[PDB]
Amino acid sequence: KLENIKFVITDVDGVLTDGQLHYDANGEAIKSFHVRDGLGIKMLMDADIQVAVLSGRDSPILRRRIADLGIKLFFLGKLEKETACFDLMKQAGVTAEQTAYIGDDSVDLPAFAACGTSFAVADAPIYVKNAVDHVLSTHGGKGAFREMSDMILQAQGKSSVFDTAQGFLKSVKSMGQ
Amino acid sequence: LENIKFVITDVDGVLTDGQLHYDANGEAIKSFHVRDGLGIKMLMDADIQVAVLSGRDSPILRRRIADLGIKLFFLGKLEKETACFDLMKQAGVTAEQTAYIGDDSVDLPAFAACGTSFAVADAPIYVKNAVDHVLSTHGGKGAFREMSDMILQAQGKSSVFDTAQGFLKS
Amino acid sequence: QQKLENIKFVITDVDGVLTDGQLHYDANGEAIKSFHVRDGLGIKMLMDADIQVAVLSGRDSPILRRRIADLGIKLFFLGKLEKETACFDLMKQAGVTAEQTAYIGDDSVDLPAFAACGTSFAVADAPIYVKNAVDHVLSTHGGKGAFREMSDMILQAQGKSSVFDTAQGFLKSV
Amino acid sequence: KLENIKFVITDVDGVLTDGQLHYDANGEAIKSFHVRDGLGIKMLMDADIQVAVLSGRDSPILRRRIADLGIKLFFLGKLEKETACFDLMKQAGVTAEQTAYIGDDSVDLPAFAACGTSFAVADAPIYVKNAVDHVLSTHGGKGAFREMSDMILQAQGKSSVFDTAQGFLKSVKSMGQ
Ligand SMILES: [Co+2]
Ligand SMILES: [Co+2]
Ligand SMILES: [Co+2]
Ligand SMILES: [Co+2]
Ligand SMILES: [Hg+2]
Ligand SMILES: [Hg+2]
Ligand SMILES: [Hg+2]
Ligand SMILES: [Hg+2]
Repeated sequence: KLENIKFVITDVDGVLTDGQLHYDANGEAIKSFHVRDGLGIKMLMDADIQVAVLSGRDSPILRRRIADLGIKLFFLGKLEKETACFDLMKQAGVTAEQTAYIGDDSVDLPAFAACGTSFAVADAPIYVKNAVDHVLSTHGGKGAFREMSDMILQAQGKSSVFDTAQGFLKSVKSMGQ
Repeated sequence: LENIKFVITDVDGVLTDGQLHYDANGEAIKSFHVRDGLGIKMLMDADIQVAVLSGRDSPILRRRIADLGIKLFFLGKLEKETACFDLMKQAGVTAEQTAYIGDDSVDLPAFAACGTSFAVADAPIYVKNAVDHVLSTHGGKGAFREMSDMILQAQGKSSVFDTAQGFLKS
Repeated sequence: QQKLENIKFVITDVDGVLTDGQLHYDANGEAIKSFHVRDGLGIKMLMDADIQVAVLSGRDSPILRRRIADLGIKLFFLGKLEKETACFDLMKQAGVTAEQTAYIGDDSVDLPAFAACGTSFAVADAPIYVKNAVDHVLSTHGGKGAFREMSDMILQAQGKSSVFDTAQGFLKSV
Repeated sequence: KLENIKFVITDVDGVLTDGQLHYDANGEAIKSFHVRDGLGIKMLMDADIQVAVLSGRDSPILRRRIADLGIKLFFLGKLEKETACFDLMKQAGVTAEQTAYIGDDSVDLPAFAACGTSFAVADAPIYVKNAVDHVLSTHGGKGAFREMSDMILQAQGKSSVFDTAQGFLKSVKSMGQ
């Protein structure tokens, strides 16, 4: 099934971050994203795999990161993830069987069921790890998304875009974040 | 645990990893954990009241409390045992119905004041020896959540976090 | 151990000891410094046990000064890279001998401070050549309560562990 | 080989940092470096080994760090690192055989190839680790640069600047960051 993925939907907190919410007096003040995940996001888009974001918490900081990544499909501040999954797939033009999801907590359980393939980050709780198809070995916010994107691209015969200097230079124009 | 109706949590080293992020004006950022926030909401949904106890008051901590809908708290005081009793009275519960989670010496009187106590995984030996249950998770990395899952499970409500259908109700 | 019981002054490095060594920059320099709450309590415990505490940092910033004010630290030498003389100047301000002073560090800059002090501690993530030069290597990483591990050790050595290890023991100094 | 190093080029994110990009609503807001790396950088320069920074991103935060460190050689904003390497070498007046590089991701693969010696931080992926000469034991942003500088200096018989009080003091006038 990894070979047929055309869409990846990722949760944000605890997946693209280590779960920390850095607050100031006004709310989230800083969100910390991982550079290697950003590169994995860019590699998937470059392999014509779309990437969408689902997050129960909306912030202009998350929105900036999304814009920096060139992500156009996403639902922020929405608690019902199963429905958003189906709405995003329709917007992406793909089926659930062509989509993979990566999450870290209970809110993601319906998202795992709606998607054809699911991943849990390494520090997700056991009831989330037990629900997915693959448990990653990397903690959320430490490159788990990248671990998954490398996995998918490898399954699609595209490991050369990240595992040799040459494949890399041939996509570099689209690798920015 | 089945009879816990109120949970009081220290903030620094429990809801955070103990780091105090300063600028020239004092704390500038406080880092919480997303999975603990969900655990807090699960408890409240399960009619278990939640309070925060902290000897550091800051508008940052108050913004986090507001975002989580936490209704009870005592910010600014170093004498936690008294704060425990005053909070129990506000909550309408007895000590045997209240659990506390802490990480340091200042929490010792609070564990003793409460019926049940939890220590985070990186609490010092003397704090760990004083509690009923030592958590396996480090402060600021989901130790409150580890605690709340255990209380809800004990009360027969693990379905609110352990299955998709289970979760889909609330 | 013998020395620990006679400590009356503790001098601490800041980066890599009271912090995990990260320098959080914005375009103007350090923008945030991250300390540990359990260290703050170990510091107050030492002061309450009549053990003076000073900071010795080769970097000076309004952020670090704010942290020192909150902690109630009165003695500090900030902005001097050569720590050997600053250790001595600090002991003079404190009114203590090198033999009555302990230092906690993490890096080569601290080597002269360990030699100047009577007792020395290294954080768990200090490099081998720093761990090999101190009297006691801590098991806690810097920025994660390494100062507290040391203060609990000093207070324990002086028969004052009660101020941190029991509820009753504690309530007296709050 | 370590004995002949005269120039060290270092990637930034994931090497001098732990890889996190700390965002606010306007992009990166904080960059987090490590104090012992900064001392390693000064030790190198003091021991006649120049240091250069290479990053696919440019920011006034990174420039401030570079300025504080006394680093004069850098190439920022360039995503194609192999030619950046030769350009920095030419600025340094040193050859590739006398240059060492430290990186953490796919983008650095061409950089390892262009330098004479290469190092990967401990949390780099397998494909980056397999490509370098030496895999360090320290994670990026936690002193991996310092692990490398210490190794190079020790190889050159200059370990006394970091392993002795007397050696350090002889060079202190140059150890500020
Ligand atoms: Co999440
Ligand atoms: Co605490
Ligand atoms: Co230091
Ligand atoms: Co990098
Ligand atoms: Hg989905
Ligand atoms: Hg209590
Ligand atoms: Hg000293
Ligand atoms: Hg190079």
